[PDB]
Amino acid sequence: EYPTVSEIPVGEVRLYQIADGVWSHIATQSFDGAVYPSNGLIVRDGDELLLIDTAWGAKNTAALLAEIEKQIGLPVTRAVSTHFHDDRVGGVDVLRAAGVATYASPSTRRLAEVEGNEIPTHSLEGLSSSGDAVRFGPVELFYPGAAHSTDNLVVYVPSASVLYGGCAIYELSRTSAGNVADADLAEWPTSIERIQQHYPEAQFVIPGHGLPGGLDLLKHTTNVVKAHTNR
Ligand SMILES: CCOC(=O)[C@]1(CS)N[C@H](C(=O)O)C(C)(C)S1
Ligand SMILES: [Zn+2]
Ligand SMILES: [Zn+2]
Ligand SMILES: [Zn+2]
Repeated sequence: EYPTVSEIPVGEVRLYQIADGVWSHIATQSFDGAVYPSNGLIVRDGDELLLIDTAWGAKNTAALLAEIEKQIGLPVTRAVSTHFHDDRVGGVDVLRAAGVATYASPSTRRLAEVEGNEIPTHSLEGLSSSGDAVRFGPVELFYPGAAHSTDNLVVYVPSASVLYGGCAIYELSRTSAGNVADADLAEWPTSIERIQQHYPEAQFVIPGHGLPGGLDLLKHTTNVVKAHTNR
């Protein structure tokens, strides 16, 4: 039922409805000789939509906007990028040209600039210290501490008990650490503990890549990170 990597051609974007007014968006990209899936989120905010993360590149993000218009038919008015990598900000310029207001923490905007990646326009305040949470429209944004990257945010949809972990959370089928070049391996398990403590009621946990599950994905990610640490 959830679209798997093997079922989405590069260039196309699938929407998967999780709850009333909550969808995930799924895209793919070929990278370094393999094909990877990538998740983001769409949350209804009255008669508008909040987007979480691009669809990993300009072409996919243009397709994402077309697919949202076709399937949902409400305007995407704001988008938040949850860290500075290309699977989260790549496509920000597309969103901006289409009139979407793009947002990220000041730490994400800085790291994207250093990396030469696309830079969301607006700066989200109130997320600079581990454990910080702010409401943004229909979601809560939470900075759990450094993990997959120094700047990674997670997103919670209280009306639906959906926790979007982004790339700080691994799918169960991923048993080796991924891209950890920008990670804080030492802090990542403690950051995951903060997520668990703040969102114990979550019913649907979405990783940045791959299949959703429950809160077990948090301990799974800790296990994989610790294994990599001891490599
Ligand atoms: C575009 C370069 O790549 C990325 O933007 C990510 C960011 S998390 N890196 C991952 C990796 O290198 O494994 C990935 C799953 C391919 S997506
Ligand atoms: Zn990343
Ligand atoms: Zn990623
Ligand atoms: Zn596991």
